[PDB]
Amino acid sequence: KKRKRKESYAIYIYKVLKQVHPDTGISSKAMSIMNSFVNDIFERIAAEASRLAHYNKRSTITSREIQTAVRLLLPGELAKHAVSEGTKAVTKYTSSK
Amino acid sequence: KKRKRKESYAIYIYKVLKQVHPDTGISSKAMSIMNSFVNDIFERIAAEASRLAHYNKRSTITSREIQTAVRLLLPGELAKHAVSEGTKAVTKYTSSK
Amino acid sequence: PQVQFKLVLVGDGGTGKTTFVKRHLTGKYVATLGVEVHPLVFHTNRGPIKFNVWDTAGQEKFGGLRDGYYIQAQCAIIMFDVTSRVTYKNVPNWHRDLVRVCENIPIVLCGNKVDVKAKSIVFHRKKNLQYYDISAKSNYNFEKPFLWLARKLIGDPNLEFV
Amino acid sequence: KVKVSHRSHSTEPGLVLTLGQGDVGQLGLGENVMERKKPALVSIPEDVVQAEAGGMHTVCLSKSGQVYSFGCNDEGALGRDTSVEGSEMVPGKVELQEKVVQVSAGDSHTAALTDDGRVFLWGSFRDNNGVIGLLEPMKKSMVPVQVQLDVPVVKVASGNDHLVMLTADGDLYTLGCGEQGQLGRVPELFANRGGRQGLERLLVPKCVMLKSRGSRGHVRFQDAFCGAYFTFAISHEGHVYGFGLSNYHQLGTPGTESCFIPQNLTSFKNSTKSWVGFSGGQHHTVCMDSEGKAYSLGRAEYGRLGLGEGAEEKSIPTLISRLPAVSSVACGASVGYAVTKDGRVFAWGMGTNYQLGTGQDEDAWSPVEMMGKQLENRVVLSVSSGGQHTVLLVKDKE
Amino acid sequence: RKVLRDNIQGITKPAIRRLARRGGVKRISGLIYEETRGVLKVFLENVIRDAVTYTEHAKRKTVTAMDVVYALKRQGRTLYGFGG
Amino acid sequence: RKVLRDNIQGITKPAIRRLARRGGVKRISGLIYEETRGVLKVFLENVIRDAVTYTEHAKRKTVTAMDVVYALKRQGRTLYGFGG
Amino acid sequence: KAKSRSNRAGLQFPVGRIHRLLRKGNYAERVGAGAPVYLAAVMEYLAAEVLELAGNAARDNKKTRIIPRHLQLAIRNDEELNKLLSGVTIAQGGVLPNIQAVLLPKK
Amino acid sequence: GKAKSRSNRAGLQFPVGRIHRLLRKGNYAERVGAGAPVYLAAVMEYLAAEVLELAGNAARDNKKTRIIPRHLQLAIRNDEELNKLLSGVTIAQGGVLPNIQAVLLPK
Amino acid sequence: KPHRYRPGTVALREIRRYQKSTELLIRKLPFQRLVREIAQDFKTDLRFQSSAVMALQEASEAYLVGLFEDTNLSAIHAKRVTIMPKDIQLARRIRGER
Amino acid sequence: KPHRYRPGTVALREIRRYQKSTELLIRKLPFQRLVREIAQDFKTDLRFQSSAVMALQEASEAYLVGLFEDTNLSAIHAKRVTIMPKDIQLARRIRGER
DNA sequence: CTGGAGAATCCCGGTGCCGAGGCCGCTCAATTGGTCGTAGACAGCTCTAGCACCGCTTAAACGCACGTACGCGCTGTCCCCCGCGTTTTAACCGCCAAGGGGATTACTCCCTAGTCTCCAGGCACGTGTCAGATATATACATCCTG
DNA sequence: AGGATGTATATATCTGACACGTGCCTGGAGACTAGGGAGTAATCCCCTTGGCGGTTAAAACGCGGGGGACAGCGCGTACGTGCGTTTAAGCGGTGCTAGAGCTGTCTACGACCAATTGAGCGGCCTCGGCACCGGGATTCTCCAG
Repeated sequence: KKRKRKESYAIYIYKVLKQVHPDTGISSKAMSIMNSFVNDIFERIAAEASRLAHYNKRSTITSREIQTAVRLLLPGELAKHAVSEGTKAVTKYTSSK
Repeated sequence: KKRKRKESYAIYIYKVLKQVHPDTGISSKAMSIMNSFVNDIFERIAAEASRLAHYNKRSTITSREIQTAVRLLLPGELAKHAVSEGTKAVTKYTSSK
Repeated sequence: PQVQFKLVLVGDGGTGKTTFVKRHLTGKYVATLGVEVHPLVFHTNRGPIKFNVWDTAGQEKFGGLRDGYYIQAQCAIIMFDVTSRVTYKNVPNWHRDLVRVCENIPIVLCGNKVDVKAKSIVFHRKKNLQYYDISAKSNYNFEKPFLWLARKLIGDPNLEFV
Repeated sequence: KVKVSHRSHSTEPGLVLTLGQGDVGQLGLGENVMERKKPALVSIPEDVVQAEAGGMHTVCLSKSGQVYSFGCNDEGALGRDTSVEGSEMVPGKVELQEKVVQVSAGDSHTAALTDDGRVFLWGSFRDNNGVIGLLEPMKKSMVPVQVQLDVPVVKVASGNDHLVMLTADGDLYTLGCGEQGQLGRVPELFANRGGRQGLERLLVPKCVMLKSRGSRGHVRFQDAFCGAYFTFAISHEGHVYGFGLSNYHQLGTPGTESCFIPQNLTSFKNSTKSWVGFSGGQHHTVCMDSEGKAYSLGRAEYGRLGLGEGAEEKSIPTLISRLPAVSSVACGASVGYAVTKDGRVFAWGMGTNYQLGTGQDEDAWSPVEMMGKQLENRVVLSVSSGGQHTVLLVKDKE
Repeated sequence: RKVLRDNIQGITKPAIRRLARRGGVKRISGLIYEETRGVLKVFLENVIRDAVTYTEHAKRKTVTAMDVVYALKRQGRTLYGFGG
Repeated sequence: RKVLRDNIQGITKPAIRRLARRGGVKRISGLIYEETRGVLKVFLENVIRDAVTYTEHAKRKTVTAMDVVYALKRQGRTLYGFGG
Repeated sequence: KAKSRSNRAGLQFPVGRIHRLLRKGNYAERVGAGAPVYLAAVMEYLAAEVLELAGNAARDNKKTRIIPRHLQLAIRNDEELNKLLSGVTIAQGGVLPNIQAVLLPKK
Repeated sequence: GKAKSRSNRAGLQFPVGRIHRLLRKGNYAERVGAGAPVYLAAVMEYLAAEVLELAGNAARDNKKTRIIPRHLQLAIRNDEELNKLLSGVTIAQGGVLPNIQAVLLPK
Repeated sequence: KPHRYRPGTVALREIRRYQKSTELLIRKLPFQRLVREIAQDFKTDLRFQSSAVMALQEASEAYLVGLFEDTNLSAIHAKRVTIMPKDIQLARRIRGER
Repeated sequence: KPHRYRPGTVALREIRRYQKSTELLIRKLPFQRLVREIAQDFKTDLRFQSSAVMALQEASEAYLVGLFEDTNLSAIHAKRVTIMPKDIQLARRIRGER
């Protein structure tokens, strides 16, 4: 009997790493730190989006809420680049839809 | 026509005040501060109980969750006395039905 | 077929009730009342008996359930502090309330915190309620109270507490 | 300095008689007398002008001002050196060099009031969890101690575990247990030993701030009484305020909730008569009016109310029709008394304490007169009762 | 409408002193006034940016007291007394 | 299980120095060690109280790494590399 | 007739309103029956705890009415409430009087 | 026709479907928009790419082919914006930036 | 001959005066102008509620008073009764600001 | 004569050493004993995952190192190179822990 | 200011083993497709409140002069902390063993979500009557010379 | 000690902000049904605790000394105090209209459900990174000169 499946962002972090640094690896502890970092960013952005929806009496978390949460949480140029990447991704997703 | 109703803890705060200080009153700014304080306490305890339910993979916010949140949030004697008051309230509520 | 009983423990506060149930609580809830059934256990040669004990916590005086506190009871213990004799004030009231609500149920008057001892002589002579010195913090006669109640409830004049 | 005077300051010398249970020395006849079914003479070296019964002790106040006491001295209720065995069961002089004019016995404490207006308070207070002290949290005064007050006291009335001090100006000072609202100034959130502030809240005297019921000014009381766990404060205007336990409607309230702040009881609200006396046990109240009629309310079990057999719980003052005109009414734990204006005393209620002066343990649902060799040719001046005994103050008839 | 300029000088030397006295300060250096203005400018830039972001998300053109309260709360500076 | 006692002295003097060295401290007074032990004890009490609260809520007898991580997170001391 | 849940719980705070707020605040998929009662009890207890000290401060200042200054004094002079509200600013509250001993005159 | 992953449609590596399910089941809002998971995945991927690129540069500086927590710490603390973002975060086995105050250096 | 208070006396008097009051210590109109100037860099033609500027002023005054408390503690730590910019920088650096 | 380094040379060498390493600086077993001792005050017969104690130690050492960094700034702000208990007290008071 | 002596660190070139990276099978979580209801978009209107402007009053700010008390540099003293050798201690490692308890699965039932009614609790208006803000005279505390 | 100044204390005296009462309406209580969340019980195994012996690195102790903390003193100027002058805030008032707030209608977008399959997880295996020993080459510190 195999152990219960436990989900992580490991494979996706690895794919991103191979994109940025094709010849670089990552240790298990560094991978755990990166997984925690991704989960923390998810939680922060989702919580801010939830607060934005509640403040405006909106029942939905749209990409507008996510964009505003990104602008509130990430600092400086990080926010600008995150918003640019998100807009690019949503445009591409809607194009293929 | 009358404006849309806006709820507040003003009347309940006033009743509590009359209970603790029958002769003293309270101003409007103090009432606003007390309303904000009550809302902050509610939000803190509710959010901590939500985290406690999510961590333990539960779909319900019960009195156990609220009690654990109270113990996690309030310092020392406040936590003890608030736990006592909450348990007393729940026991009184259950016995009447 | 376990024998089980419902014992109501009535007395003034600070008389050792909390430290008196716990010293037999090896290690539930009265939803009607709002007090925790404490399952004491005493094996006895006749077979196990489990005194489900709920402390009224003085609510028989300050409470509103009226007969609800005693009505489920099948036996009672009246406890008071023989080092603070003021806690004998309410014993006749409790006795009358018990005999009224529950009719003929056995009751025991236990003198706690006993450790000059000339104080305890008076109650030993009163013929209304059985009087036992239970001491506590000395484990001197902490099964004597319940032994009498079990003897009366089960009806066997020779029950022991193996 | 001024000399305090109140309508409750008894000043008629008389003899002390006791009946009931004397297990812990509350009768005053020594070790050889544990139970007295009829009243029996109690020997006090000087004539007594007030005899108050506490929960388990008795305090007799002399004509010259010396407070005598006898009964259970476990928590220092007697306020005197009771080291010698047996001195608890015979009245001994309380060593208070001030001249006392009024006493009041609670359950484990006693208050003596001085001519000047200073309260001497000894013993301890008990809550539903043990002892909480007398003036310092968790410490009990085995000798008289002066309650620090900025105002003189004209009357002291003691329930079981609280002390209501009525000042010359009319205020009301309370201290002791406040779990059931008896203090009238500690909310329910804080009644459990003052909560975080501690027992300093329950044991340092403070006024019962009864809102602005007098408009700009607070209500000023002219008399204050105490049942076991509740307080009645009659205002200057005649209104009766009751704070305390009302689970059996013994405060006259329409519900069973404990009144933790003083409540103007609509049950007593009237203008054709006035309320001039109160007394309660745990669960019943007996009160008299200026006309001399005695009423009862509250729990109806064992004839506490005096209303004829078969009476049910009363949430309003009900007339005790069987009585003649009454000058004073007193309540024990489960009994009630009425002293007729011509000196006779009637009793009703639970009789298993032999408190009724009838000679039988049966419960008297209707008031009956007390008799005995120690009441013939005598006039009863006052009657007080505790949990298990009754203390009578009598006078020889001309 | 017109554009504002050089308003940090409206936080005058006496005003900064009063804030200092309320903070328990007895002697104030002459260079504190220009250092305090920079700190205040940074704090208000951080707070107002978030308030303006909340207003923009609401699709409003008026910054409200609740926008400011949320911006302050988002920085661990909860503010009671304005409808929080 | 025996009752543990006097373990704060197990944070030896050289151990505190090494923490000071990683902190960039060149010279340490002799009274620093007791103060550091008190500070560490306060910090650990605060964290372990919340960890044990979480554990007791989960009805566990074992304090897991996630309990410690949550306890740290709710004190504004988020810790990466142990889960969550 | 209809009976208030607050009255049954012996509370002044609204159990039904708090139940609705819990159910609508995206705090959890379901909300138990005793959760609003416990939370209302705790909120009422904390409000009363702050108000008792605020009224005491008002009385010390000889004021019949509680103002934000009294709330600030009550919160900051109480260690536990101060720790509970460490990162809170009370509008028009002010600060506690405090002058470092070194700054006072030598005397 | 073979099913197309929403990640491929968005041109991302991170899981759009998983993030959508976490948003739906995380008690954040009653409803979750179609584009919300895509935006959130893109932002998470961008931040991870930034941190990983800086960590890989740090690893190359230390002559290591593999990223370890030390390199993550160096990358995060040597970048002003990431350091601001993760200011309240402790990275296990990360160490500290080499930093000696100038007053402590000799001479 | 004219009466003068020795240095540090009126300062302590003021410390007492401003630790008893709750009034805002910055003037309202200059602060409103400062708020509007800062905001115009984030969005153009913004409108502000009266209570929005008041909330900002309350928060700013509280922040600066707390920062000055910390600065005063730092200055005394250096055996000084005068606060200097290096004292504010220490307070902010330790707080985690900047 | 035996070779000796001047006071402070070895201190700087150690600072450089421990700011380049990532090893835990408190001995493992004593810290585990301390954690178990503190825990039993809150619940008897507690068990700890091996990683539960490691997380506690990482957090504790990070907190102490960050505190010593602020303590060092406090000492330097007073023109000292030696850290003293008052430096820790100032750093904690400004941080909001006291 | 220089040129050795040491001591420490930084580069090696050599081994080994263990964690990282890849592969394979499986299963359950995501993708399709369709249906339905309502949440959010958009339009239109109301009228609140924010912006703007001017005039008058005056408390607050700015600018200055004089003097001092605090900041800060230099000198001494001594004692306390750093560096180094020696000894003691116990941490760390490896290994073994025994249970407590965490993690999971099945079943049951009871608690909560969702609806429909009904009505009363709480809100918005509107009003009155004090608590607090105000102005003034006064007593008292404090500070500064002396 | 006495003079000068600031602050606290005792009347006044209005002002409008509490505190209350009324009417209304919408949201909370009550009754009812349906289903699935979780409470209990039972099982498995893993991983936590306890013990035990050996090595040796680290901790503890004592020494000698130098350099850093702290005290004291001097002095220079920067800050406080206080005055006279200038200016901008604040108040009161008015007016315009921009936009917040609300309502009504519509549709398209997300929730939900059922079927299908491949993406990602668990487990296994392999070998290339990196850690670890010896062995020199610089770097740096210290001091006799």
